[PDB]
Amino acid sequence: VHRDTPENNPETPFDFTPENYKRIEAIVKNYPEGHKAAAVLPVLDLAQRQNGWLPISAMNKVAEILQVPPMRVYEVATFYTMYNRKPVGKYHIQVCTTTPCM
Amino acid sequence: YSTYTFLDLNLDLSKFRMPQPSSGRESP
Amino acid sequence: FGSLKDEDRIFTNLYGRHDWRLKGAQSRGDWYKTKEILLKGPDWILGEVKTSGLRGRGGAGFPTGLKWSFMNKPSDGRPKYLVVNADEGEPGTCKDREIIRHDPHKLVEGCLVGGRAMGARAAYIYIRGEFYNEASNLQVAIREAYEAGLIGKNACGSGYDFDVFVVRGAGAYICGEETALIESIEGKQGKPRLKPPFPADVGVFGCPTTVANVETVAVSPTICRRGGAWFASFGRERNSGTKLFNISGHVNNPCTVEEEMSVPLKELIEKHAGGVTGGWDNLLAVIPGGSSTPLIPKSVCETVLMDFDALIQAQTGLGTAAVIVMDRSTDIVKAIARLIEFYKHESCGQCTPCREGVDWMNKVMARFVRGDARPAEIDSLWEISKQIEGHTICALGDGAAWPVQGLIRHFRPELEERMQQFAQQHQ
Amino acid sequence: PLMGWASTADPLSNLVLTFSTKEDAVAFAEKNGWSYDVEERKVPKPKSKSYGANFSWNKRTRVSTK
Ligand SMILES: Cc1cc2nc3c(=O)[nH]c(=O)nc-3n(C[C@H](O)[C@H](O)[C@H](O)COP(=O)(O)O)c2cc1C
Ligand code: SF4
Repeated sequence: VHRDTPENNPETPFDFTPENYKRIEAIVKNYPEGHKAAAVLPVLDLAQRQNGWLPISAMNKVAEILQVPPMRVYEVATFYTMYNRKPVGKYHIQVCTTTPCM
Repeated sequence: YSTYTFLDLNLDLSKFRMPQPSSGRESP
Repeated sequence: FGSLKDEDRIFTNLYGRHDWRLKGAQSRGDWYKTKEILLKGPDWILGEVKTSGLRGRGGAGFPTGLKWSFMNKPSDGRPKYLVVNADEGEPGTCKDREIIRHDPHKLVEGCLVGGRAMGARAAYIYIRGEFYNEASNLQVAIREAYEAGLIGKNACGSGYDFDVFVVRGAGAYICGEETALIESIEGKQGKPRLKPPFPADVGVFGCPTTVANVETVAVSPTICRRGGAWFASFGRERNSGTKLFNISGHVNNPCTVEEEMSVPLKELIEKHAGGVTGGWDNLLAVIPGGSSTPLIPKSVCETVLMDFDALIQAQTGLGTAAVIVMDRSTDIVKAIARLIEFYKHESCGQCTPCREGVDWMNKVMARFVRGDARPAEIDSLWEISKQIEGHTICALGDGAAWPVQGLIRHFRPELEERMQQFAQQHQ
Repeated sequence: PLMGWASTADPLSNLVLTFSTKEDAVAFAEKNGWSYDVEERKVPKPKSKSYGANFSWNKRTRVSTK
């Protein structure tokens, strides 16, 4: 795997279902105001859910919602694991292999 | 068990019943 | 320690498991006396846990009793929160998620009854999203009670009540530290801060927070509900209480059990239920901690009680509260590499000792196991491990070497002969 | 105009003496008797830098992705 994008879907395009703009009212309601500025962890992942893997125009979209310069997103999606930047299948299966599982 | 649909979980009872918040500012 | 146990009765600190999962009046145990507790002055709860003095389940010392009556004594301008790990970082821990799975009604109380001591404002928990199903249900457990008017904003009977906001991670180790979690609760990338800013109770979300653990805030209400004089039951004048152990990797029926301190490992492993591998002649090479403690051989471990400071007597102690053992076929050198190959993937990567310093080992550990170029390396590889201690920010480095530091201790030859096994082979 | 070495007159052109201080600096221009000029030493502001002010409630200095 490599962490650079070869201009796949700069304009995919992508958008959220108008059923989802009523939840993002609730997420931001969690946090205090003015620091809000990152709900990114659910909000970026909810977008994975609506789609099933998020292209680069998904990473650019939430920035327009969250007003953070979108290297403060492309970063967070390349740190964690659960998000899948490339495409996937209908079932993405795991085999735990570790000292006990070994 | 409900793969999507965090909605009412987040937005039904939580939305009305998470008071106030005051949370202050932090304008900044 | 009394009778060298650590028994298990129906008198324990956890109410029920197979009885009732859903909501209600907390038919017998829970939510019993509340308005009397909270209506009395808050610092009555503070130091009232000292009758127990819980060391804490966060994998370390530093009894939970101090840090809450610790700073966060005053208050000035800015709110205080609660962040209580639900996460599991250590391989084979498993103690967590059993508390939440069949009995969530306890901890929402554990905060509310607990949070009043902090004088806090809101309640955050945190859970690895890798648990989708079980973690999804807490919201119901929140609602199924909170909706009844049990919590917030006055509930019940006080002028002080506040709700709990679940969150989630993804590929986290982040519970691997406080002063990381309070960063990735925020939405930055999670690189844990420096430990002494202002340690974790000054620099925080916007404002002072305290990072608790699961059964540190879980067992607090019931230990402030009754307490005693039974708060100190087992264990010596130092460590006292009854924690949970979860056995894994060789047994008859590896499963959790509530067991008090100072229990020897030779009766405990064999019990609950059997020893199903060789109770002896299976060589019983054991790991006290989950990932945080190196091996013990057949020596005094089996008579060595599980009391904390009893383990510091041996070359390593364990706060993780887990057990993994081995018998015969498992090649330790083969079975410890996939404990190290794990570390290389979970590390932040800021610090120069951790990053680029763990791989130097992990790249060589696939020499020994495979069997490959000559000794005198072992003598160096020890020094590397001796060379990362004060040099890293978080504990993940201080938890990086011990497995290798304590492999070179306790087994000399198993390596020495294998480097020959390929040496004679080359010939 | 043969190679491109840059040949030159001005037979001093490369000397750097090293003195220990100003009071004893000008000491050697007069005593040997030629004109001169002076510059001044510089050292920084005090200054005030504190980590741990980088996480702030209402302050405008709050870093991300450091
Ligand atoms: C790799 C690693 C993983 C950890 N995982 C957890 C964890 O899953 N849950 C937890 O409470 N603490 C974990 N910790 C340790 C935290 O320091 C601990 O939670 C924190 O000190 C709270 O301790 P206390 O609440 O018992 O006082 C981990 C530490 C490391 C180095
Ligand atoms: S060890 Fe060094 S790098 Fe790995 S996490 Fe702790 S601090 Fe960050």
